[PDB]
Amino acid sequence: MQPPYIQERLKSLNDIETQLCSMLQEASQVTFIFGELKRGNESVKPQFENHVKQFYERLDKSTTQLRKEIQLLDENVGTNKKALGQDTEKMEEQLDLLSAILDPSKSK
Amino acid sequence: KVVKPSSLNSDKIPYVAPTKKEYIELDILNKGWKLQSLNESKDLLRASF
Repeated sequence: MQPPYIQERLKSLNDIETQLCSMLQEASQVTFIFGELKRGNESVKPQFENHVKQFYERLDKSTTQLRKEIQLLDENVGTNKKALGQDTEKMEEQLDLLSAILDPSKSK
Repeated sequence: KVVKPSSLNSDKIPYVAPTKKEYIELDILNKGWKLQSLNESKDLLRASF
C-alpha cells in the first residue's frame, strides 16, 4: 500500500472536490430561492442571508485549502528499484516451496 | 440585376409628442419580459445544476 502521507493528501483532495460539489449545490438552492424572492413572498427572506453567507464561506476556504496543497507541492520536492531485489525474493519463495516439498508431514 | 441601386435616400420626419400614455406601459411591460427572462434564467440554471 502507499505510504500514509499520500493517503492524507488524497483524502484532502477528495474533501476539496466534495466541497466544490457542495458549493455548486448551494448555488443551485440560492438560485432557486431568489426566484420566489422575486415572486414576492417575504417569509424565506431570512434564509437568503444565511444561504449567501454559507455559499461565500464555502467558496473561499475550499480555494484556500487547495492553495495550501499547491504550496505543499513547493516544499515536497526533494523529499525498477524493486527489480534490484526482485529476483532475490523470488529465490526465497522457491526455496520455501522446496522446504514444503522436502517435509512430507507439512503437505496436508 | 433587379434595379440600379439608388434606393435609400435621407428624409426627415418629426418625433411624436410624448405623454404618460406609452412610456410607462412600455417600461412596465419591459419589466414584465425581464421578469420572464429571470424566471427562465432560474429554471435553466436549476436544470443545468
